[PDB]
Amino acid sequence: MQQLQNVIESAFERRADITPANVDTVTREAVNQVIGLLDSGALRVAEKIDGQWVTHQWLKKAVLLSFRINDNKVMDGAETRYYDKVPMKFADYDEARFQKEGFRVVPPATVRQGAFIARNTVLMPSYVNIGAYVDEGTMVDTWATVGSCAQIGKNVHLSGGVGIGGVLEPLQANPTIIEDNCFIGARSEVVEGVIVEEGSVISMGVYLGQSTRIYDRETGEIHYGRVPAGSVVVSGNLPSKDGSYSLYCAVIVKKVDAKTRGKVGINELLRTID
Amino acid sequence: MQQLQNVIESAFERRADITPANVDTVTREAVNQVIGLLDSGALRVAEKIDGQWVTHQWLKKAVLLSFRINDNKVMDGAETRYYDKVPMKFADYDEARFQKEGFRVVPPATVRQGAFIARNTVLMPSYVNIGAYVDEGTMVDTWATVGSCAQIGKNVHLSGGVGIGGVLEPLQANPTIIEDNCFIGARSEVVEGVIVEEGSVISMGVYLGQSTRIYDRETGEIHYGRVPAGSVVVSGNLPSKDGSYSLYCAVIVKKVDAKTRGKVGINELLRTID
Amino acid sequence: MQQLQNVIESAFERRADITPANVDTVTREAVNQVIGLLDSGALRVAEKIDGQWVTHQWLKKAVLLSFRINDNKVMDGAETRYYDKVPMKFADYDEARFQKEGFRVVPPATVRQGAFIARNTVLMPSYVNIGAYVDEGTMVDTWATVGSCAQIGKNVHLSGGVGIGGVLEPLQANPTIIEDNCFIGARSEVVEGVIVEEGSVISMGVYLGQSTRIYDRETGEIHYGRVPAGSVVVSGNLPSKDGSYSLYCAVIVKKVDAKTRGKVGINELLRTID
Ligand SMILES: CC(C)(COP(=O)(O)OP(=O)(O)OC[C@H]1O[C@@H](n2cnc3c(N)ncnc32)[C@H](O)[C@@H]1OP(=O)(O)O)[C@@H](O)C(=O)NCCC(=O)NCCSC(=O)CCC(=O)O
Ligand SMILES: CC(C)(COP(=O)(O)OP(=O)(O)OC[C@H]1O[C@@H](n2cnc3c(N)ncnc32)[C@H](O)[C@@H]1OP(=O)(O)O)[C@@H](O)C(=O)NCCC(=O)NCCSC(=O)CCC(=O)O
Ligand SMILES: CC(C)(COP(=O)(O)OP(=O)(O)OC[C@H]1O[C@@H](n2cnc3c(N)ncnc32)[C@H](O)[C@@H]1OP(=O)(O)O)[C@@H](O)C(=O)NCCC(=O)NCCSC(=O)CCC(=O)O
Ligand SMILES: O=C(O)CCCCCC(=O)O
Ligand SMILES: O=C(O)CCCCCC(=O)O
Ligand SMILES: O=C(O)CCCCCC(=O)O
Repeated sequence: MQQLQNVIESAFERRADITPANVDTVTREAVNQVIGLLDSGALRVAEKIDGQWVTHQWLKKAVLLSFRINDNKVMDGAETRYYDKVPMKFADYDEARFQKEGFRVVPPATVRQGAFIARNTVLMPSYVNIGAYVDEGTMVDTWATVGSCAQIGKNVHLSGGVGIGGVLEPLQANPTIIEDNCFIGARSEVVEGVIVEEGSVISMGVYLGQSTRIYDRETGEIHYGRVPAGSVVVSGNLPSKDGSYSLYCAVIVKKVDAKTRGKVGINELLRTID
Repeated sequence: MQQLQNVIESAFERRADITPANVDTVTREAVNQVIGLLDSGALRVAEKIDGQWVTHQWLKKAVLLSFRINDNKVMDGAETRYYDKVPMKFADYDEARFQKEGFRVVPPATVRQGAFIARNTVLMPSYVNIGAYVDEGTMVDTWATVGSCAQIGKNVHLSGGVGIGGVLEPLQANPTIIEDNCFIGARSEVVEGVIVEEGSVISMGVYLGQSTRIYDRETGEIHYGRVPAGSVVVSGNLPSKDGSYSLYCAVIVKKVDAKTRGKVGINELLRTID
Repeated sequence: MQQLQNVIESAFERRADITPANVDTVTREAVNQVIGLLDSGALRVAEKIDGQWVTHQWLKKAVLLSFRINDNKVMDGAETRYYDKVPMKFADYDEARFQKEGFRVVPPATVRQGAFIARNTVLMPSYVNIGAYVDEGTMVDTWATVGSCAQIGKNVHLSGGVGIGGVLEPLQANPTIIEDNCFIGARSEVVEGVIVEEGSVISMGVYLGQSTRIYDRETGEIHYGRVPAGSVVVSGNLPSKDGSYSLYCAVIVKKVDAKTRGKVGINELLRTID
């Protein structure tokens, strides 16, 4: 949308000099518009096109700028109080709205405005940061975190204590992406624009960043940055040349199967009743 | 209790066809009764009998059915709002009740109805899911999670970020059980009906599921599914046949002792003052 | 401050016999004063002097005693309720105060009274326990935990799901300390009075306690209890004498550099706008 994209990459340029006071209602209204698009899935930080994921860097820019253009305001907690600049997504909703939007929100699950939550999802108590996208049928288990701009596919299981890297701090080039039908094991972490291809299964306590060797015991091939579709990954270590010690790595132990499928399936009864 | 057990395994059968509208007050009232029993420790998903743990599969069924029989309702958060079908355990309590019930609840700790919290326990901010049982003197540290139906013994220390596997999603046969006097290290995960025998000490960052080899460097014996009473467990790796790489495992490095005891003890001063 | 220090080590002595009812307003008022000092950074559990960190054991004592001298009171959550004895730090604040105090508090971030939060910090939803100190420019990412009495330096990045060991349960001699300009990777844990020297980078899923070997592949030197300033640490394993298995350890793979710096930097735009 040029009418927005234009006013946005304009200000980004002066990012360090804009402030909640010296900013022009022009740029203010836009960033506000661009944020509202993201909040509704109408727009999205990243997308797959021609079998390639592509980042809309300028939408990341709008997210960054929301922080320069808005001011902190006190939020009345019950027993305590908050002071921040990003509104609560679900604060205006009524039952009607929740009813039509079709996902479930378990307290005290929390979502920031500018994040997209699809139909038939379940948010156990967790966190969804600004500009992120969570597709249909997905579950975000307890204490899990969907980082700023992260892309979550359909029917994905993010187990408890799972973290999906953002792009705000530390600043990142690309968002983290989990393709459809992936299962992420408890307390695992996926960061730095790593891509998990669809139908993959990451075990518990597995940590993947750009420096993580993803080793295929079968091929002897070592990957970096992505998990080939349909893989089952678990933690391991590779040894030093002198065999003096070993360092962490992610090992692809096999391709997903019936046995694997029996342990990682989604529970439809937990989903929205039509 | 046949009068309940009967009406329950009846509906479970038609699980996918019951809904918050087409359900008969008969089945509704029961599931509601069976849930209230669990909420009070009067009933419990699993129990030890003749030195064996036994699952009451039909009580798991009632838990599953609570999700088909009830409807989501909006929950008024302070700064935000929720939409879910399982009530907050502590929402009706007054000081009187808390006073007699004898445990401590640190905000923003959250418990679902149908979960049993014993006397003299301490809940740092954490999560206790439906149908779970937490015995006396136990502490659940910050961001820890007690999964649906999990069984937690007396005087147990679940450190920060510790996760205890549930049985809802992914669907499990047996609950996860931690026997009395066990200490679980920070950020560790115990899932898939694995049993931790009493007085055991699991270090930090240890992950145990049914596929996890629990290795005894002493005996050379490898366990699966349970931690022998009085063990001290830490993370390790076992090597491949060709020595080309190594995979994660849980190593039993020793039996608990004075040295160990000095690091994992409970702090009575933190407990309820009589 | 002798006038306080005196009345404090007096009662600590009778710790198990004091109670919220049999305690003298003298000792009550003090502990209350000593707690208020800590809440304001005026006092602090530990400090560096002559290039050595030193614990004020008697201030730890006051923290312990706050638990014997105060009584639990019900806290009104919105949808639920709490029962605890330590007040919410930010419950009395108004915008004016937040404005002058200069940090940001993202809901549902929670801080206990008696904890020091510096200027220009950012608390994503997380936990800061009593008696802890968080210095300037620091960020505490989502679901992170700053344990009781822990010391956090300036410009530190505690990533998501990171845990910093406390001293309450299990009872500890010294607090955990993170020096200035340190970066802690996602889901990592630092406990038992271990010290991380300034400008160090700990990767993801790294767990450090007193029994953790911190191995320097370069020197062959093994550390215990501290991370030498400017180190980059990642998980690994060291092998058994018979090569029968391997056990977890923290490996110092290199000294921090430009490459490293590009991945772990702070985002000023996220900080307080002057
Ligand atoms: C990845 C799987 C599913 C294992 O795959 P499968 O069962 O299909 O395979 P398998 O035949 O058992 O394993 C094949 C090879 O992989 C190895 N292997 C598999 N999983 C392993 C693991 N976790 N650790 C070590 N090795 C593992 C086997 O040893 C074997 O060795 P060889 O091939 O050499 O012989 C499991 O380990 C896993 O990650 N489960 C996830 C559990 C989880 O995180 N649940 C969410 C809980 S959280 C929740 O529900 C609520 C509570 C909470 O919030 O915490
Ligand atoms: C398991 C223990 C207690 C260690 O047992 P001990 O101290 O009795 O034994 P030890 O003599 O030191 O160790 C015996 C053998 O086990 C090995 N060993 C022991 N612990 C190890 C560990 N974590 N990593 C690697 N190896 C370890 C030793 O190297 C040694 O090797 P050899 O036998 O071959 O010579 C410790 O490692 C541990 O797990 N501590 C838990 C800390 C924790 O999680 N605290 C909660 C923080 S959470 C909190 O309080 C609030 C903050 C928050 O919420 O995060
Ligand atoms: C430590 C670093 C920064 C890596 O250091 P560098 O990039 O400078 O070094 P490098 O050249 O890539 O690595 C040098 C040596 O260290 C090894 N190495 C480095 N990092 C490693 C890792 N994580 N695992 C295994 N090995 C690793 C290399 O293999 C290499 O081997 P050789 O030397 O032998 O060749 C990275 O691994 C890391 O920890 N990143 C942190 C990401 C993170 O936690 N972000 C926060 C996400 S949380 C968030 O933002 C919101 C979402 C949420 O809340 O979860
Ligand atoms: O400052 C904020 O409000 C957001 C910080 C997010 C830190 C992790 C991320 O990059 O998502
Ligand atoms: O749908 C819910 O409300 C509960 C899901 C729980 C997921 C983990 C478990 O099996 O405990
Ligand atoms: O009882 C409490 O309120 C605090 C317990 C803290 C447990 C972990 C720590 O030592 O910080």
